[PDB]
Amino acid sequence: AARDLICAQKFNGLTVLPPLLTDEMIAQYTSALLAGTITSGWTFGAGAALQIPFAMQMAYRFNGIGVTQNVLYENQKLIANQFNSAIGKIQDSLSSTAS
Amino acid sequence: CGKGYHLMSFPQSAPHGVVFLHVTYVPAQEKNFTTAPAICHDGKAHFPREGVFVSNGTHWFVTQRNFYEPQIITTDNTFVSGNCDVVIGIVNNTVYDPLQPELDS
Ligand SMILES: *[C@@H]1O[C@H](CO)[C@@H](O)[C@H](O)[C@H]1NC(C)=O
Ligand SMILES: *[C@@H]1O[C@H](CO)[C@@H](O)[C@H](O)[C@H]1NC(C)=O
Repeated sequence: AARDLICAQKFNGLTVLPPLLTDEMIAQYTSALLAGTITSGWTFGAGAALQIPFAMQMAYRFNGIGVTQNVLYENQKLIANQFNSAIGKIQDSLSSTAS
Repeated sequence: CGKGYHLMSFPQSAPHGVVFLHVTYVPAQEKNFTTAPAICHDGKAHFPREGVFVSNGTHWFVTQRNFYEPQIITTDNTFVSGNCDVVIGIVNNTVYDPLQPELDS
């Protein structure tokens, strides 16, 4: 075709180095962090990862903000549906707007 | 302030800088357990005040989260909210009332 900009930059002595960590290693780190915070709660960031059920971790996280834990256990389907709708709206927000 | 659960920190001097000695709390030896979110006793649902419900295989105990010391499930360390047909995963266990034997004398 024609002369590219990057070929001119390479021919004039300007070189772009590649990063040390690939995208696959970044994705592996992100997946490990997600799995740790999903299964073990916050205990994996302070030593050994201690497993817990997720509803009981959710009860602790409501307890930390000042709401008693019986609010979650009596309404757990509503928190589940609200979380599902909230994480589903991020998909429709990111699939259309590019700003 | 360091890695772990923070307790203190001790500053130290250095050439062109400062050195901190963070003191932290690290849990060491864990063992695995069976747990339930709540206790159905006498048609009422019991939730712990602080801590967690654990089972050693036969009985049900209450203990704190960051350490393992088992205690008997009591009315003093539990509170009642609703009936045992809404909470998912509720089990059956007796609840000790300290007021009844002090009444019966
Ligand atoms: C407890 O049980 C789980 C499930 O089998 C097992 O993976 C784990 O090694 C056991 N021990 C501890 C200390 O968690
Ligand atoms: C707990 O007791 C109630 C009535 O006493 C009974 O209906 C229920 O099935 C019991 N729970 C289990 C897990 O068996």
